[PDB]
Amino acid sequence: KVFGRCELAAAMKRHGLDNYRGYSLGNWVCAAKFESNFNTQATNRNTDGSTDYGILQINSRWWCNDGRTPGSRNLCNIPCSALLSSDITASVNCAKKIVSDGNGMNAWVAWRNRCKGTDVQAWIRGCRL
Ligand SMILES: [Cl-]
Ligand SMILES: [Cl-]
Ligand SMILES: [Cl-]
Ligand SMILES: [Cl-]
Ligand code: NA
Ligand SMILES: [Rh+3]
Ligand SMILES: [Rh+3]
Ligand SMILES: [Rh+3]
Ligand SMILES: [Rh+3]
Ligand SMILES: [Rh+3]
Ligand SMILES: [Rh+3]
Ligand SMILES: [Rh+3]
Ligand SMILES: [Rh+3]
Ligand SMILES: [Rh+3]
Ligand SMILES: [Rh+3]
Repeated sequence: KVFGRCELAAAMKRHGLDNYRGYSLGNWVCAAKFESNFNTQATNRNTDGSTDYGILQINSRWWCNDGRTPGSRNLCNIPCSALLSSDITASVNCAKKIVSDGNGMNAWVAWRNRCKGTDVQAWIRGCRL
């Protein structure tokens, strides 16, 4: 599913991402835009053989099992395919674990390079939140 911007904002808010670990909703929407273009089915192979999955491009190196990332972990205790669902629950729950792990949203390289220090509030402007 390809979310609308405000549609995704509303779902992220309902699932408790607004101000989670101090990150305002616009941070999460901006991250999703540049990670996946709001597409839950987005996948991307990393150089090390791991793969990023879903609207927040969660990596199989640490967070989910895809059966083809040798030596990797599954810290969210989910198949990576769960991260491709039209329902964003699994991605949100796993994102909460990632953002809590020490480096905050710097875990998402696209957030660090394209969202951090920008006017992220712009990403939720106009939405009935
Ligand atoms: Cl947009
Ligand atoms: Cl914001
Ligand atoms: Cl694996
Ligand atoms: Cl932080
Ligand atoms: Na894994
Ligand atoms: Rh808010
Ligand atoms: Rh708030
Ligand atoms: Rh990657
Ligand atoms: Rh890499
Ligand atoms: Rh496995
Ligand atoms: Rh397996
Ligand atoms: Rh399995
Ligand atoms: Rh649901
Ligand atoms: Rh839902
Ligand atoms: Rh502004």
